Amino acid sequence: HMMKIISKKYRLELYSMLVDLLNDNIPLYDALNKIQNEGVGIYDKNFIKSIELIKDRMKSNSSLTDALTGLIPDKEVLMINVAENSGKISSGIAAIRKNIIDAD
Repeated sequence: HMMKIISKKYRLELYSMLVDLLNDNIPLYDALNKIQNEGVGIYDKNFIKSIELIKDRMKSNSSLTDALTGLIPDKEVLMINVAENSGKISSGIAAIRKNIIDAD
């Protein structure tokens, strides 16, 4: 019932898989479906639920930036907004993933 930022571990896993699928020219929403369908029940119930949450928000909002607001840190939302505008989602997600990893 409460919106929480998706864990760093979940975001790293999600971003890495998304980069792979997006640069195979799979659309973002289709990529999310693929990750789920092939991930149950290899992945944890909560990881699958996190993808369902992203999908639900994409359906109920008018941009990816709005959909991810409240689900990823504000600094990552900002980079998603530039990527959405420039039409470089995959490379934007790749740079976010790099930042998380470099932070360690």
